[PDB]
Amino acid sequence: TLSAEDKAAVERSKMIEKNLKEDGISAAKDVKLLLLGAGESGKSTIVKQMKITGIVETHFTFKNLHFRLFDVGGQRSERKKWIHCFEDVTAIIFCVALSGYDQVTNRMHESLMLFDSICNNKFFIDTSIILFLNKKDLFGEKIKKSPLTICFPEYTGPNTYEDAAAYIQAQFESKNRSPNKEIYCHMTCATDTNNIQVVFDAVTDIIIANNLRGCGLY
Amino acid sequence: ASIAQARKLVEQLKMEANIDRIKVSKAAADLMAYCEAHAKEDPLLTPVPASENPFR
Amino acid sequence: DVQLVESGGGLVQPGGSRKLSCSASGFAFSSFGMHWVRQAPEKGLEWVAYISSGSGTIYYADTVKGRFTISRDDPKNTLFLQMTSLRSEDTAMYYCVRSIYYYGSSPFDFWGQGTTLTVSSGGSDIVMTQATSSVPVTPGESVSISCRSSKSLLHSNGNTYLYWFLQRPGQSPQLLIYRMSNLASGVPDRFSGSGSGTAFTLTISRLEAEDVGVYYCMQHLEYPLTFGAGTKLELK
Amino acid sequence: ELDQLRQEAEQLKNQIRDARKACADATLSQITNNIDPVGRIQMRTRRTLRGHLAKIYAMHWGTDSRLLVSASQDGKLIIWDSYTTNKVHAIPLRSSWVMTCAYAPSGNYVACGGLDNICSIYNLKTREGNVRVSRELAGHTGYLSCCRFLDDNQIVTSSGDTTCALWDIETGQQTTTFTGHTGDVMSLSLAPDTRLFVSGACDASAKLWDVREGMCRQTFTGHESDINAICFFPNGNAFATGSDDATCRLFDLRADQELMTYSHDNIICGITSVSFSKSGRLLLAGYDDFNCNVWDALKADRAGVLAGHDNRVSCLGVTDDGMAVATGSWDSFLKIWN
Amino acid sequence: EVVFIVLVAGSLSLVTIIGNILVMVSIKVNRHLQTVNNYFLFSLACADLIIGVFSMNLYTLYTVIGYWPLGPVVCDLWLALDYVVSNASVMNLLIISFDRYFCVTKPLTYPVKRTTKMAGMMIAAAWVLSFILWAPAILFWQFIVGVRTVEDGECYIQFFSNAAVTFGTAIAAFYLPVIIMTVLYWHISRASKSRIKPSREKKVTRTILAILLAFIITWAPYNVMVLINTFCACIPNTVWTIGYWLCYINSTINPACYALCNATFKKTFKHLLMCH
Ligand SMILES: CC(=O)OCC[N+](C)(C)C
Repeated sequence: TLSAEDKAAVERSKMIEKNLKEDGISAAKDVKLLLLGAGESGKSTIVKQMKITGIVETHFTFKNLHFRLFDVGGQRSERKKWIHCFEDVTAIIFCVALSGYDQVTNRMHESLMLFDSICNNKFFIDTSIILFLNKKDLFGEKIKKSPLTICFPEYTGPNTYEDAAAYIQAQFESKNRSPNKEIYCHMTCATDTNNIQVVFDAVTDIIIANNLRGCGLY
Repeated sequence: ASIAQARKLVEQLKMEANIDRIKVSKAAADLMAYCEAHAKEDPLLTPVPASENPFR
Repeated sequence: DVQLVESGGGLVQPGGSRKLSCSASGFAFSSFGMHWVRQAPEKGLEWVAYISSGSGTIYYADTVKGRFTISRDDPKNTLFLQMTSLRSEDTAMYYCVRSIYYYGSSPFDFWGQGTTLTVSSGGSDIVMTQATSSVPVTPGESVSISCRSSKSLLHSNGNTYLYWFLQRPGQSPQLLIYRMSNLASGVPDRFSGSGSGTAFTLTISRLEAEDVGVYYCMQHLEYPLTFGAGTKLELK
Repeated sequence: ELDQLRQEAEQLKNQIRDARKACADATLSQITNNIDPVGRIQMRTRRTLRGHLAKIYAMHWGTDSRLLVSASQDGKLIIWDSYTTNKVHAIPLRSSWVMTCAYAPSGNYVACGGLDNICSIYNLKTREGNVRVSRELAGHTGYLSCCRFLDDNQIVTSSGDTTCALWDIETGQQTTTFTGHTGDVMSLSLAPDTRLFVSGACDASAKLWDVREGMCRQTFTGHESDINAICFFPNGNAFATGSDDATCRLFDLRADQELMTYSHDNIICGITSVSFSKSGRLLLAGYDDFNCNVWDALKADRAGVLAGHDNRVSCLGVTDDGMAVATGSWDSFLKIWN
Repeated sequence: EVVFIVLVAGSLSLVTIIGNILVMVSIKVNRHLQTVNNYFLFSLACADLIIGVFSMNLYTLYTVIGYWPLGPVVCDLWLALDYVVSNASVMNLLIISFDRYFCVTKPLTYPVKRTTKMAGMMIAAAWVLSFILWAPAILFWQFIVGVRTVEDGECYIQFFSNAAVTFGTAIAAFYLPVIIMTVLYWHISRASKSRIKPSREKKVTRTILAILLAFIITWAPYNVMVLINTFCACIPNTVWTIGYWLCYINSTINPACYALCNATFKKTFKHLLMCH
């Protein structure tokens, strides 16, 4: 053996190895989510709709699933330096306000640029992005007076709610070029608890896809 | 105001622009001398026998 | 604060049994190791049992294995030792110590209080010997002590396993030097340790009147753990 | 007015450029043309510290070249034993977003940073036998990137808000603040004399502060992208900066100029960490192309590769006696080389 | 013309061995590949390796000579080992189908509920079931009163001329896994399609049929002959031997069907081939 009183340190090493193993097993069962957006994107409305300086880690549970929403927009620096910390997240909650008839450049142009930047990143090739469209009532009210061509010269067609919403959704959705990740879309405006069950459904679908890919059956 | 920031910047530039300097050749020679003079206790450039290697 | 206190002593008829509990408070009990060191009325110290963290490995003495058992309940920070079929040579008080083990740790850094235990009348292990049990000393001078062993204690790791101790009159023993070279915490920068292989010495300089008592030596190479007869130091 | 200030700044920059051009006479290769090379350096792994469960972001050697700390986003900060691939401590953290760690030169304390503006300081020699938070420092408004101890009583931190600060741990307040950078700061290296230090910014610059007066001494702007790691030459008169544009520089203080640049055409990734060796002949670096690179420090010649890591390496340190070198990557493994 | 028979054998056997060594180092090499779903692939790799290098070589040395080289006693051990290891590979396929089904159908509860101990228990159960099924009868039937009926030259288990304990073992060992995996993969294909809304289900179906046909085509004919000889001796020495080789080939197809399809495993081989 050759070990003298060193046998009493190997016991400590194995004890803490077991502790780390159990801690990892217990901490691998919480689904992690990330939340992005832009200025006045309505993300406050949904983060305050979830009922139980730095990263405001929000925690809640639903259908016996430990959720972790890592709201990070509070940082003030060059963004690209710290996203890779948030790799291996399960999904991304992306909130876009449908009041894009204003300038700050055009707001929807900025949202399109940011979505294109954050959708073709090298880290998020396989990371599905959940797309929330907020303030549907305001957009529907505003489209009665002003048409969609006031911001999209290329757009042609009517000035009705459903067709304009479909056009906006198609414009956001056609920005992904990878064939692995999928984009889930939804529309809400300060509505009922529906904002959480859609997230739950999207997470379940992403976990199923991950299991199929891992098993090699995909 | 930008005037105060520019004044501070130019003051810092003047403060840091008045430091004595040497020839780069002497600096390179000093680096070479230090690298050569302390090279006998570097157990990476000169591999050490396993008789006194705790990791082996 | 760190506190150790033991209860359960008294008197018991020959062949009887009794329980003893070492109740502890003020530290992370569940991450330590506990011993039991009994002391005869006039003799030195004898090691009785041991139990590590998580109760993984338990060792016993040579005159005790098969009779006593040792167990601990760390959720309630209390230690236990079941003694059965007592003998007239067990009429000694028991102690309780603290033995954290990792790289750089200092074992036996604390010592219990001691519970009395009186019972009415009716070769291959390491042996460590000391020079004399009675040496008178004078204040203001430097004195030395020695404790020669029988087996070389310099392990192949480069470490030597030997622990010096001190026992003030009527109180618990204290740790002074661990591994024959390091100085423990709280003990002054006055004492010093030295030695090589089997001849060990401890050096004291500018001796005061608070350092009177008996000094004990211990080995920690392999179990069981053996002590010495000690050396009494008295004023004038 | 504005025109006068612009003219003064332009004149100062032109004078500095002219003085730097005049002070340069020859390159370093000419003086080092007779220097013997080192040859191929065959280094093999000796230990593989398989203990983590996520990507490792920082590590720091002890003081006796044996104990080691690794910080990773699995949530833990565990102290290793290098000589016998053993573990001695495991510290659960509050925020799992960790980008830096430190080891006090006395070995008593360790400090962890993170992405939540707070540099928490731990204790290792408690009387209860457990590691426990002593004081939390919260004065920044960005994200901390590096933290190096000065002694047991004061620490130096750098955060992603163009500020670097010195803290007094006894009180918990912020003693001195440093400013002058334009972008984020991502690296910091205390000098051997513990009297001044360097800090590389994300806006492709590096400045020299001193911990006595709080004013910037020099600045070295000749480099084309954000800087990710700095470390001094053992002499305490030079330091190497590793940016993201495939090149690493070597600067000198009194010469006040860039000395050498280390690159090859096939290299297209970015540096992640920089260290040296005890004699200051071997330059190490950490690349994004899934490996390490041993760099000759006097010939700028590719002179060995520490390949073997499965993912990008993010931390690289050597012992205090140059006996071993350790590397940790985005896979949970650490390695020891000789 | 003898080399033509030995070249095919050598190539298939070696292609098996190197691929499975690559897989075995592939799991330990990638940190994520150290998942519970890959202990089953270790088991499968060991099974196909054993029957790959030793059994293929033996039948091939033996394929054309027709004379037992190592005598009667050794041949029985060879038969027992071959049958046990092949059965074990089939059980490994069955348990992989099982845990794939449970992972797909219950993605929340099941993946965390089971631990490494459950995988070890399943592997041990499969192996001991293979031993219990094959090892006893082959060795002990000679010890029923009948004299070794087998002629010396031919090392074939006499259990195949026996009393319908041949039908029982055949029907179990082959028919039960085929039906079970077919029924299970049909449910997997049905549950694969998206509920929140080429495609996903089509790809899953196109992989499931690939695996199922690759298994069935090889192993069906030998069972057909097994069910015919017991009742009646058409017995071409032309295809009895190929009848057995259409069984040993499933080992070589097993690395591709179970580690090629996986994207992570395919990417792992790239690093292993690099710096080689
Ligand atoms: C186990 C089984 O029944 O099939 C094995 C066929 N053989 C002998 C070719 C391996």
